[PDB]
Amino acid sequence: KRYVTDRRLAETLAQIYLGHLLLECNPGPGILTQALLEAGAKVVALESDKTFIPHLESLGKNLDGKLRVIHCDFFKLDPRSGGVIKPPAMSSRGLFKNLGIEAVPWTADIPLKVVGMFPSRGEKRALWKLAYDLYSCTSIYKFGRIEVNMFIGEKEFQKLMADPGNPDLYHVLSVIWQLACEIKVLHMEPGSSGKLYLIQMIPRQNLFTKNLTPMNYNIFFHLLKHCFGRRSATVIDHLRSLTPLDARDILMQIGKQEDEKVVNMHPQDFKTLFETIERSKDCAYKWLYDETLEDR
Ligand SMILES: [Cl-]
Ligand SMILES: [Cl-]
Repeated sequence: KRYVTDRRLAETLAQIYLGHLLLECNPGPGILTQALLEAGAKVVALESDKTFIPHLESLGKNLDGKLRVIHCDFFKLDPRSGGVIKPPAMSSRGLFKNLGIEAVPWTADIPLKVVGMFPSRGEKRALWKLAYDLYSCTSIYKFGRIEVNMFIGEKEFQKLMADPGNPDLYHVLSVIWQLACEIKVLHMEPGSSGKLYLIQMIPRQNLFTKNLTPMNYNIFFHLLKHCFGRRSATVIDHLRSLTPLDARDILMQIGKQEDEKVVNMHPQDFKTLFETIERSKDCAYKWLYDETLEDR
């Protein structure tokens, strides 16, 4: 996987993350773990690979920093469907209970911070998994607006931050994550394998509204996947397969013309579109949701 192995980078990250409890994912050799402890951090190591645990546990006995090491793969917590039957893969409810982490309301301040690096070849998969957890307020997000800082490769970073201003890279996860979080680059590291961006993902206090909730976000995801399935088409073309309501009237309410294209819609335009349909009255039904669309 990806590991912080450069001492100078580790010292830089420690100042970023300190300047509250820290969950470090896949510390590996523990160069960042040691830098965090030297800097005075309180760290819980979630290490997926057992072979690194002896040295990590050696670090906590001898350094002036309370360290707890758990054999836990953060990216396998609370499988979206499955039986929780894997030693390294666990439930966040059981982990957070053992760690004494208490849930707080969505509106409250950040209870906890998670830091690490996305897997080099599972970035989209991980972003989808976290997005489902976030919008549903399950897994770690059952406990509040968890701050997540993750290194990501440049290609997926540029796609995540794209919008109508850069249409060629604009896709479903761009909308999902820009609505969910204010995303900021905390560091950029040039590695032999390509540029890595450390992005800070703090869930927005105002993500959820009267009409976008943890109970109906899946309909919103369906709208987005449907639209970006034919990204060059008009929004009205897609709406005719999404809602029985008058698609032209809907678009007018959000200030868009009939010929508006999917790729010209900003993330907030999609949110207002979804809320506008949800708002409508005297309707036996607002959506034609009858199919499961793949995560792309
Ligand atoms: Cl229509
Ligand atoms: Cl409905």
